[PDB]
Amino acid sequence: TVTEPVGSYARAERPQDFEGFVWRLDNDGKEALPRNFRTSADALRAPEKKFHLDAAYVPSREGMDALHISGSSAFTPAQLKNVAAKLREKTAGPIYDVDLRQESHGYLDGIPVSWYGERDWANLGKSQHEALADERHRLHAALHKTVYIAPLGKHKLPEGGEVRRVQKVQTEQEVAEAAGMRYFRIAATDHVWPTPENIDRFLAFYRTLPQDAWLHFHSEAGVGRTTAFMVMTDMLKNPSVSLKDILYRQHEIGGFYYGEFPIKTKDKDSWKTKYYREKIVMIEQFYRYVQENRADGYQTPWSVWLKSHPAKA
Amino acid sequence: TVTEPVGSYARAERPQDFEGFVWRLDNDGKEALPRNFRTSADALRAPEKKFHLDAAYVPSREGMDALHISGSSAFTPAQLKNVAAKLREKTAGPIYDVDLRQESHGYLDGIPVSWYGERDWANLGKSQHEALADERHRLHAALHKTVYIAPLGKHKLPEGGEVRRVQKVQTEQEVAEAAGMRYFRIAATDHVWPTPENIDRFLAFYRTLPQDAWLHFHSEAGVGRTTAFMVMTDMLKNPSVSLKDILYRQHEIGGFYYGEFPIKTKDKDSWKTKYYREKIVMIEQFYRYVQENRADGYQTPWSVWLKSHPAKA
Ligand SMILES: O=P(O)(O)O[C@@H]1[C@H](O)[C@H](O)[C@@H](OP(=O)(O)O)[C@H](OP(=O)(O)O)[C@H]1O
Ligand SMILES: O=P(O)(O)O[C@@H]1[C@H](O)[C@H](O)[C@@H](OP(=O)(O)O)[C@H](OP(=O)(O)O)[C@H]1O
Ligand SMILES: [Cl-]
Repeated sequence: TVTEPVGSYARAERPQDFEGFVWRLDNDGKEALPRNFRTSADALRAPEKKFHLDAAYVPSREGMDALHISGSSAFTPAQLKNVAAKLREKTAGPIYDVDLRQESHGYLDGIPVSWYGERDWANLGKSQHEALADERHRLHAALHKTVYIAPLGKHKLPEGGEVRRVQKVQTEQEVAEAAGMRYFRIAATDHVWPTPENIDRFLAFYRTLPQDAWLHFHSEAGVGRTTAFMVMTDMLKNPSVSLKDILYRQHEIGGFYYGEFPIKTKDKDSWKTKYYREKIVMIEQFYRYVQENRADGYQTPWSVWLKSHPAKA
Repeated sequence: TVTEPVGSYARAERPQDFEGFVWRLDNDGKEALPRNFRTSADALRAPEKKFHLDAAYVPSREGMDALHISGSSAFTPAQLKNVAAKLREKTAGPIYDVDLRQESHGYLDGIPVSWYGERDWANLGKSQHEALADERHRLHAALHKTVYIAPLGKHKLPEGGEVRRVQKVQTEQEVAEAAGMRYFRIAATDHVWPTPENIDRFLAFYRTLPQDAWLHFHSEAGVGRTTAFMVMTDMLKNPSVSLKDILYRQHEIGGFYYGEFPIKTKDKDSWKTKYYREKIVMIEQFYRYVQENRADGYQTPWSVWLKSHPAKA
């Protein structure tokens, strides 16, 4: 009777309506660091107004000093070494660049770009294998070819930018390993809740980690996907902390807020409304997964548990 | 000794530096007519101040009534039908759409676009054969594909525009024949003086026209290349008219002035300067070709004559 369960709404959208049409500039490389850079060691600041939170609530910091995670937006290669260098002061563990982007991206002549389709959905519906093969094929195709690279402006369309003939092409994995970071890819679709596949892959990965591993999450802006995986990591590693505290603290170090709040979008942005609501419900559902399955050591994965414990809108 | 004779400066430029990167919007289709629409039967207007001409000068109209030519910018299909209907009111002869554009262009869902490279030079150096081959391959490749079409804005780079999955592809040949016009293509490079190859093709074409043929020339903006062939036609068919009159009258009906004038360029447009100067010289040289070959019936092709009678800087 149910075509798309809650948590899988994006499956109803049609990928053929969002195919990539331009190399989008992911970071202009002007600053020393990527945007929205934050670490779990950072001091808590006031909530953003739009979330209508209790400014005076002080969330527990239980486990934060030990969390060892960070988040950021996309970066140039120089910016990533600066990140790696900053993080290397805080740990002697391996540092992972955890790349949460389903969209095909890489570096053309050291410039960080992505193949941008409407809503950033150019790889919508593809398996991780298919997404990455596309990415590799496209990047290789750009070498010694003329390309147009532009930032998005008015109404999410190209505005200015530049044209060049590319002399070097790199994957983010190459750039990460050049900055001394290990690399882990989770192909998560922009704007929406990560898929069961996304999270099963993340959970098995998390399970292989040495104790002193530091996880640096990033996506395009370092907001939606980055925060979702920061929050999930926090819940997994610190299961005795309350839902509310996890969400308050991940927001107040510079993340998105993943609890209820009054959503009011502009008209041309109202397609986002139900995707926000979906993420809120799924955040609660993941919390529940952790509480019920951590005891036995996660004998049953998220994808399976969720099919027998469907979320409700 | 001499690497590139006058008339062939553009041959020294390197094609690989101007390769196409975007589907440019050739006309937004808001007006009923293309821009710079004019006919050889129009009233003369005041010259443009930037050319510092004698506004009191009354050029001879000898032969203009019989000249039967027109010019305009690029157009949508509906705009072309409007052009064809207006011209049909002036003549009962065959009406020609003379397409002077070297750049690859056509129509996607009826939208006039072109494959734009910097300086509009994406087909620089190609034979007319190779250029049309590029055009056919690109137009066809766009069918059922997602494309980005954009007007150029600041600094000749894409600004805004639209994204669509293309359901229909046509050549300008198709669009012209659909509007009741005969089609003739001369692949002339934007900004520069037409090659001897271009001019030879046009002269052989001119020599096969019925007496009542009406030539509608057009290029991207209907200024540079369009005026050059309107002027050439005026000289071939009205050989007894003075260089000065021709140039004055072709400007005063709405064309470019192809005589000497104080060139005032911007900085980012100083690359233009020598190409303007080249054209003024080659215009005079063509006139000389007309005068010296009007008598033996144009036995001698422009390209061979020009090689023995090279023009000087
Ligand atoms: O790429 P990430 O790190 O997942 O972050 C998202 C990304 O920057 C999107 O482009 C953005 O959409 P908009 O440009 O439409 O804001 C979205 O904001 P929103 O969904 O909160 O608007 C972010 O959450
Ligand atoms: O396509 P056509 O009819 O040959 O007309 C030319 C075309 O519009 C060029 O883009 C334009 O250069 P700009 O974009 O630099 O103006 C040039 O003007 P200019 O060479 O007089 O500047 C025109 O002559
Ligand atoms: Cl199971």
